[PDB]
Amino acid sequence: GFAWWAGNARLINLSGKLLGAHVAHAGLIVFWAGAMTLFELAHFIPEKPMYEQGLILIPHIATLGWGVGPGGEVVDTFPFFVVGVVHLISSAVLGFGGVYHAIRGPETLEEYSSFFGYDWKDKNKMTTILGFHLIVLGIGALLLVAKAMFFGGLYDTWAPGGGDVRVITNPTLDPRVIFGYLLKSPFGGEGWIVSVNNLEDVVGGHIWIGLICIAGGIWHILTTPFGWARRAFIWSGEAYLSYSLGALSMMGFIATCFVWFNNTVYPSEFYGPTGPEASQAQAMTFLIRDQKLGANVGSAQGPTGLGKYLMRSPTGEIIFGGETMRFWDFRGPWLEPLRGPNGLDLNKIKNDIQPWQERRAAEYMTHAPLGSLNSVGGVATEINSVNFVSPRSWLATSHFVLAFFFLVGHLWHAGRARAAAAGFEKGIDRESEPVLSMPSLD
Amino acid sequence: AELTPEVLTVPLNSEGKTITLTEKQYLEGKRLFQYACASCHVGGITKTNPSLDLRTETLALATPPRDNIEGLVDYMKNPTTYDGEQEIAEVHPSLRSADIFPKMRNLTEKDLVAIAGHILVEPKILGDKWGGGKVYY
Amino acid sequence: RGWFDILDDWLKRDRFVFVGWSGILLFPCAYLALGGWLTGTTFVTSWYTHGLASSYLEGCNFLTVAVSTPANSMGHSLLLLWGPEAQGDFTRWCQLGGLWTFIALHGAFGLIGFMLRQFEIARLVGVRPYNAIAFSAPIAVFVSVFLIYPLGQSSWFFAPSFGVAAIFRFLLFFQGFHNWTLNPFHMMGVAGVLGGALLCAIHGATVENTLFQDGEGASTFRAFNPTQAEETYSMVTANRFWSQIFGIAFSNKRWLHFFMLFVPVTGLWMSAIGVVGLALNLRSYDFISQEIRAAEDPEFETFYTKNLLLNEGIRAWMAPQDQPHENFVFPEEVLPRGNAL
Amino acid sequence: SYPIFTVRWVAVHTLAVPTIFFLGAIAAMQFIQR
Amino acid sequence: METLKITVYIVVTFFVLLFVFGFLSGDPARNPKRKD
Amino acid sequence: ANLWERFCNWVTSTDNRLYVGWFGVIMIPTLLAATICFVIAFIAAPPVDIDGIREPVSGSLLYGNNIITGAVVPSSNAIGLHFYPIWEAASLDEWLYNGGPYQLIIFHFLLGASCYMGRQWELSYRLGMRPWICVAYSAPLASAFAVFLIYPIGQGSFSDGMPLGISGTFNFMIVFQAEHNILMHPFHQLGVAGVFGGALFCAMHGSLVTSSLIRETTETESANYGYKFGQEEETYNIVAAHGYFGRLIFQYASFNNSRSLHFFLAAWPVVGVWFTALGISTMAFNLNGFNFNHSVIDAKGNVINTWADIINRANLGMEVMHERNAHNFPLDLA
Amino acid sequence: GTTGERPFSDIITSVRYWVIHSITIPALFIAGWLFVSTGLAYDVFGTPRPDSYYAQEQRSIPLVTDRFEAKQQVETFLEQLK
Ligand code: CLA
Ligand code: CLA
Ligand code: CLA
Ligand code: CLA
Ligand SMILES: CC1=C(/C=C/C(C)=C/C=C/C(C)=C/C=C/C=C(C)/C=C/C=C(C)/C=C/C2=C(C)CCCC2(C)C)C(C)(C)CCC1
Ligand SMILES: CC1=C(/C=C/C(C)=C/C=C/C(C)=C/C=C/C=C(C)/C=C/C=C(C)/C=C/C2=C(C)CCCC2(C)C)C(C)(C)CCC1
Ligand SMILES: CC1=C(/C=C/C(C)=C/C=C/C(C)=C/C=C/C=C(C)/C=C/C=C(C)/C=C/C2=C(C)CCCC2(C)C)C(C)(C)CCC1
Ligand SMILES: [Cl-]
Ligand SMILES: [Cl-]
Ligand SMILES: [Fe+2]
Repeated sequence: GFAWWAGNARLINLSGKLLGAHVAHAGLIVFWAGAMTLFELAHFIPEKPMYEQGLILIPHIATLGWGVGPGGEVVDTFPFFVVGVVHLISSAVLGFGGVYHAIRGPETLEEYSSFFGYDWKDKNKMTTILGFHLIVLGIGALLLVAKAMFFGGLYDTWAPGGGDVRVITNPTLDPRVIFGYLLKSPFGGEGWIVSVNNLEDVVGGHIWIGLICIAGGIWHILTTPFGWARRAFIWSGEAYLSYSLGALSMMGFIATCFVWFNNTVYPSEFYGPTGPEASQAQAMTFLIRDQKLGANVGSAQGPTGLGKYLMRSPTGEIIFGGETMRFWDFRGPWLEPLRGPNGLDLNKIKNDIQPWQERRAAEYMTHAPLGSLNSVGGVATEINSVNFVSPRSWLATSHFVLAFFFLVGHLWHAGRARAAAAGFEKGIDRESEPVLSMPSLD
Repeated sequence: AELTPEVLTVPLNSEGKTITLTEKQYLEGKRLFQYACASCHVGGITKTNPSLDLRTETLALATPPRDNIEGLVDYMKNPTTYDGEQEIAEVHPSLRSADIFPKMRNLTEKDLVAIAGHILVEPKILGDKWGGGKVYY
Repeated sequence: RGWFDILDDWLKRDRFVFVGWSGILLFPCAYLALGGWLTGTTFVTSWYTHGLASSYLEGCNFLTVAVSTPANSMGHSLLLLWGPEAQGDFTRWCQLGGLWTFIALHGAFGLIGFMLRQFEIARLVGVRPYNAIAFSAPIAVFVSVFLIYPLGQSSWFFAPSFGVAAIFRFLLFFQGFHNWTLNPFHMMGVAGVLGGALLCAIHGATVENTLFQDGEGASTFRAFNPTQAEETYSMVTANRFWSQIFGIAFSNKRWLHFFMLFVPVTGLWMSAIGVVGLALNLRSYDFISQEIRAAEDPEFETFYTKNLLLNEGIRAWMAPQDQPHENFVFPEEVLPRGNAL
Repeated sequence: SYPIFTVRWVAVHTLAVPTIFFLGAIAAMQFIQR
Repeated sequence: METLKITVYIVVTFFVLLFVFGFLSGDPARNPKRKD
Repeated sequence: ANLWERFCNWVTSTDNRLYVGWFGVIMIPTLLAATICFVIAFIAAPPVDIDGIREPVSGSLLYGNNIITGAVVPSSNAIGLHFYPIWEAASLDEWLYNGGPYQLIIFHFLLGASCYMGRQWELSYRLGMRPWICVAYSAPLASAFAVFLIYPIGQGSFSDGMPLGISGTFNFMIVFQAEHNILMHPFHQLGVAGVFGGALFCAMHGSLVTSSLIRETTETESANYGYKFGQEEETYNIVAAHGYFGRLIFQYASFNNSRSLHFFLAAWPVVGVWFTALGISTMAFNLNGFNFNHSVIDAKGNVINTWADIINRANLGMEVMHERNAHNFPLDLA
Repeated sequence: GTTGERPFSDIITSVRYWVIHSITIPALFIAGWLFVSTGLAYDVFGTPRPDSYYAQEQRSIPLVTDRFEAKQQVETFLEQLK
């Protein structure tokens, strides 16, 4: 009974056509990953940092350790070409199976074959499909471990000497560390799982998730839902979609904050500096400049009475002054050599800042993630000249938007699933209006 | 008003000799300045040391005087502090340091002249806005 | 049945676009106001009135083109094409800003024509004329912003210019110079506009989620017949819902729809009044008690004092380019600036 | 059996004819160089 | 402050537990038409 | 009939004058906490060092404010995004100086309002209604999340979240324009179309239905008494309303399906306000409004100002004055 | 539910419609183009070309500053470009 504008809802109970809708749509994702990567490569100039060039996929490949060497410099673009081509090619096969199943194949599957066929209300069949996909995801997570440990490693921004591709020989398995992240507060200085700052924890957490997903996949193949679950949930295709919509929404918000704060699995070398990073780099820049001119940055009182260059955080740590006081939770490979037990060390500052640190701070201050929609870099009052918007802003904003609409979609489809399941999603029965059989409130 | 040869005529050296850039050179230098320099010197200021700008009068007072094509081309190969007392290739883009500043790698001798020319022409067009900062935006 | 009635007959024939006697006023004036805006934004500069480019021809985009106001030196001239300023010369007329008065004045008679059309069609069809009444609020806003405001000031120059970013500038001018956010008549208009949008959304959603099931399709739109006598949604269930969610609810569908007229219409009427005050610089700019305390006590600070520093910023930084006819020359050293910036 | 020229006909072309003209004028503008 | 922190921890846990268990107590069935 | 099932039966009861529900179980306390703290702070809270520079801003009535200037002031910049509950302060005195109450209020409020949304789903299910009123309310809810949570997260401090007060709101929106050019951002422009259009369509709908009320009363009575709560017949003639509005414009610009009309009424402002909430939420990550500063230049290279350059001049005055003591370095990067 | 004019959908799917309008539509577009490509738009409306906002060594706006001498003021600025 659906209109053309809700036309895909006509697929709910056509398992064979719905399968083609999904596989064709997976062809589109793979196509984009392939075409986008080749577009980025055709446009790539290796002399410029990736983050001046509008690149979001090449940084994901570099981060996996392909095509880069010490300091993030691109050494070989061929792995980029390969990743693009293979994805591009594979979308043709997904395209082929998707259109075949949507147009030509059996409209429904449950007559053609009892294994591929499914009823949404079949809780056993449904948990088995879930179990298969869990196992798949577990394999996926273990492929990242395979790459880090046995096939060349990953890019490590924290490596000695400016960052480098490093093999991960001792992943963290201690569950107090791995699961300790899940229990960290999301507020400032803690940052939940976004605070993961080394590849050992990254790789070990994926060992864990791969095992847990395979464990759980086998569990759901072998069981059916307990009655407490049977009574808490709505068991319908739209209900299942709504559960996934909330999940992806949650995941999108998390990813938004990941690319905005994390400079470990989003190296600043490739993605540009974080907001916090750039703001810290500015204070560093003028600390360096003024001290070279003779200023004693430790003892310089600023207008407010707080230190002009340096001050204390609320728990005592020596931190950069000015408005960047808010960003003192920032940690970065260019800054950490200056940190002592009490925060920034005045003796290291006076004596041990290196040109590469001066360069890096200057670079990151001038590539802060601020810019206009038409890609003029800088604060909104800046004149045209610099064509730049940080990859971090592009990735953060887009995924905030998608996460928001998917929470809307969740609410839409969860409420409709509930109401369709109880039988009043098309409206109120005039002859059996519930409120007319209730007592009035007053 | 237009981009006449008089505004495209700038000092070549300190002896007083002049060179007359072309419109092609001026526009190519503007694009190269944006490519390699504007992230710090948008509008003729210096975001990481605002006490030093690209105003002609400031360049004139640098040691090595830099208000001419030559001084600028030399600055792009071997930058010094404003009094010329120390070389700063390792914290300032230059051909001498194109290993650590890779955008300087693919710049040719003629590109240097074009960048130098744009820097010398632009205050003649924009006046005080060049190197003046936000007061004049 | 003479010529007047025969013409009445023809003006009021049922055709795809109803004309009527109000059509004689409405159609030329609406077409000329609209065509003047499109002509000026495509082709005409503001170089001689404002020192600004303002047309597609000059390099502007949809957000920055405008038909800008005349030069302050024109005062409140009507700027007739045949008047003493342009003296019949079309080109000079455009360069002196004559298309601004052209659009404003034809717009004003256009709005009159539109409201007369609302009266005319309501009388012919046999309905009460509340849509015409409600349209009084758009009219009040237009005449108070586009005519009264500049007539109490020095010239048309300070009316809004007809463009997207030109209007954005007008908003910011009112903050820095009139402190218009602090004005209670604006605050009432803000509550009227935001109040209307809430009412709009909440009523539409409520109807759509209290529908009776009157068809079998999953598209509930088909189950409505415009000639059916029965309500299409349950006021009773809607009332219970909101009584239990919010505490109170509508119970009278006539009051409900009257209230939806009343709220945004009253809001706009209120903001118009405040703008009439700003025509005379009769602002709600300061709280005296605040200023007395702050002058005496340098440790007293509020969001009120903080916002006046921002105003002072806006004034000194925008005035020389926004009022070029005043030849404001502010040396660097006199501009108000906080530390570093 | 319809009329061709109507009050509707006029209102349409009163708008549509200047539109196409202005669109051509604005298209040309994208090729103006300073 | 520790007394307070403790109190609040206990109050929140209590209300969160009420919430989770409330919705696990056959909430789909609490509607006016089809209860199951 | 055991103790627990009776509590469950009262929680979800449709007979309660105010519906509680499982969402209400979280909503009622968090809203009471935020409300009580707000009222007390607005009246009597001492001055707060919002920007971390030991320059406290007086927000409350007893410290020299009126209704218009009063606010509960955002928490200190020194705190940034750190969690600052009462039990983390050495004393209430310290908690009050650093803006502790703001955090307590905005967190309890965002929670309770989120549960308010779900409460709207929940009672719709208990009543046999369709479920999407809560979707309409997610547009305002998302707008409050944007100004109290998302914008602080992206700029790194709750001191840049929106203050809880009239004049503090204006301060927030002036500073926002200077730093993001929100007026030149298309998602804010869609918000204006959403709220201007929603005010329009509110007045239109209200005037069209009021215009076509069926005569049921005398001229001495309010017309409103011609409708009786729960009558089955519609109270106005929609075909007359269509006949008027279709002639005011033309036939096909007028609805004659009341279902599509009211869906349109619901969708226009909801979608417009989703976009403006997404505007704030994405400017939180500094993807700012269009920048056409110096975009037009003449044959020689002179800048030719447009209205956007004039906008920029005003934005500069706001930039250079805001938080006038709180910047030591020449770029205000957050 | 109609007032007697021919339905739009019937007109625009008609061969005669498209025989006429495949000429009129591109001709008007071309007309509008020529209005700009020839320069006429500048002279008609009085809009500065990119080389005639300022005189060569001039950075002052030619602002009208007189109400009844405005016409002549503009003309005086324009002659200062020759
Ligand atoms: C995994 C994601 C997913 C999936 C599979 C579905 C699946 C479904 N949805 Mg749900 N939905 C989702 C996410 C999802 N939705 C999200 C995120 C939202 C919030 C916005 C919604 C909101 C929503 C509503 C409001 C409704 C559905 C409906 C439906 C059903 C019919 C859909 C249809 O035919 O659309 C047909 C497709 C179109 C009409 C095209 C839409 C065009 C979009 C809006 C424009 C997007 C363009 C983008 C912005 C880029 C612009 C660039 C330009 C060049 C185009 C179907 C079961 C309907 C329903 O309840 O059925 C039961 C229904 O009424 N959905
Ligand atoms: C990713 C997007 C997507 C996908 C995969 C689908 C998929 C599908 N839709 Mg939905 N739909 C979508 C978006 C999508 N839709 C949108 C945006 C709208 C709003 C306009 C709708 C509205 C809609 C309606 C109203 C209906 C569907 C229906 C269907 C199904 C049958 C369609 C059919 O018979 O085609 C027939 C069409 C053709 C034969 C035309 C040719 C189409 C081909 C496949 C184009 C692709 C060419 C491509 C380049 C091939 C490459 C070749 C290579 C792989 C070898 C199919 C599974 C129908 C359904 O549910 O059936 C019960 C149905 O009634 N859809
Ligand atoms: C998850 C997606 C999916 C699912 C569930 C199905 C399910 C089905 N398909 Mg479709 N199909 C798909 C994708 C999918 N197919 C794709 C991508 C293509 C394009 C190549 C096709 C092309 C296709 C055709 C042409 C036909 C089917 C048919 C069938 C049915 C019988 C399959 C069978 O017995 O093979 C059993 C399994 C095998 C014979 C071999 C499986 C070994 C595979 C190839 C290796 C594993 C791949 C790996 C896990 C992932 C890819 C690797 C990559 C990451 C590099 C069944 C309903 C038949 C049908 O419906 O006829 C009525 C039929 O004729 N399918
Ligand atoms: C995509 C992943 C996925 C999905 C959809 C499901 C789905 C399901 N599982 Mg399976 N499961 C999975 C992965 C998945 N599982 C994996 C990987 C494992 C191995 C660890 C399991 C192990 C497992 C067991 C052991 C059982 C299920 C059961 C169930 C059913 C009830 C779920 C339920 O009530 O959750 C709703 C969640 C709760 C009621 C508890 C809430 C507690 C959470 C953690 C609170 C945290 C909230 C917070 C905001 C999140 C932040 C992070 C947090 C750690 C702090 C349902 C069909 C049950 C069943 O019927 O089995 C047949 C069951 O007993 N699952
Ligand atoms: C169902 C349907 C639908 C959908 C569809 C789909 C979604 C599809 C897809 C499909 C797909 C998804 C496709 C794909 C394709 C692809 C391909 C076909 C590829 C190819 C490739 C190539 C050829 C390559 C080449 C190369 C190389 C190799 C190297 C380098 C160079 C180059 C690149 C050239 C629609 C909506 C329409 C409608 C309804 C129905
Ligand atoms: C990889 C990695 C890692 C790790 C991680 C992990 C280990 C994670 C996990 C995670 C997890 C472990 C998660 C969990 C989650 C859960 C959730 C998400 C939940 C949900 C829930 C819900 C949703 C419910 C609901 C309900 C209720 C409450 C009541 C009744 C009804 C219902 C059922 C509906 C780390 C960080 C180290 C690092 C990096 C990498
Ligand atoms: C002023 C004047 C006059 C008049 C004139 C006229 C009346 C004009 C008209 C004109 C016109 C009448 C014009 C038109 C134009 C138009 C246009 C220019 C359009 C455009 C549009 C567009 C561009 C659109 C597009 C789009 C988009 C964008 C999105 C969506 C889709 C669419 C398609 C909508 C006269 C002679 C008396 C003389 C005096 C002066
Ligand atoms: Cl401020
Ligand atoms: Cl600072
Ligand atoms: Fe209504």
